[PDB]
Amino acid sequence: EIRPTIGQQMETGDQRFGDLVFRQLAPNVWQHTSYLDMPGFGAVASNGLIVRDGGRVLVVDTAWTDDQTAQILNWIKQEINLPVALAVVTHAHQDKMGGMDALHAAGIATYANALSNQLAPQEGMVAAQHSLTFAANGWVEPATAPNFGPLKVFYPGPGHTSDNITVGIDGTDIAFGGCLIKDSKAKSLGNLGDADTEHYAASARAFGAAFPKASMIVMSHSAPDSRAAITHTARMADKLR
Ligand SMILES: Cc1onc(-c2ccccc2)c1C(=O)N[C@H](C(=O)O)[C@@H]1N[C@@H](C(=O)O)C(C)(C)S1
Ligand SMILES: [Zn+2]
Ligand SMILES: [Zn+2]
Repeated sequence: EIRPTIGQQMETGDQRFGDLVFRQLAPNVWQHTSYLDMPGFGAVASNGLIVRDGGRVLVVDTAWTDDQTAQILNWIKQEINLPVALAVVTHAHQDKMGGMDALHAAGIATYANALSNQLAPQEGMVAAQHSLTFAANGWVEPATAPNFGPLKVFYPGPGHTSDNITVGIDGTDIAFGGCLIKDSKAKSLGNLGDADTEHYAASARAFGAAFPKASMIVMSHSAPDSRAAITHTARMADKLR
């Protein structure tokens, strides 16, 4: 088993599949986890989501690489055997967007914040094929998110990056904070190299307010947590200003 240097460990409830780990969170929601082996440091886990919506599946975030992302698609084919309608990626960094080419080879429509698509080439990423735009209060413009089923996309403001977005899963008590939110026991806010240290706290809190009844908070580098992950992230971010 994979014991990452950074990221949650495997526990009861986890399925190893290839180089990845999958965990069912709800009857129709699974967390995908993939690992980047960094030289001299060991594996860094990154999480995203798989959502069944009737006869189709929706994905939030790629794995770190194209091969890992193809493995996600193979797990979905094995375990669910329904087509992937679209994927939403939550900002233009490798943990979230490093597998875009596997999605595109598979014929899956991809969506990202317009700003993530504008940044991606500068980051050595491939842009998603469609751009999401957002209102002044952070809610996605619904015409840019056609047929998203239960995915409710919200741009909370700059934080981990200027383009980070978040996704609520309607019909469940789950919301996904991506790299913006760290868990309730975290000692750090992770990589702040692209962060907006003035606005981070307010953006973390805005994500909480967008999904006020979400009780299970999913994030990129820890196991799903309570709402304390939001409040503790904001308290850590208050110290950056
Ligand atoms: C590693 C890693 O190695 N190379 C890239 C990369 C490639 C192209 C563009 C940008 C980065 C990368 C990456 O994606 N790093 C992310 C980042 O910087 O935010 C990861 N999220 C952090 C967080 O959530 O705090 C983290 C400390 C877990 S690291
Ligand atoms: Zn990032
Ligand atoms: Zn990250």
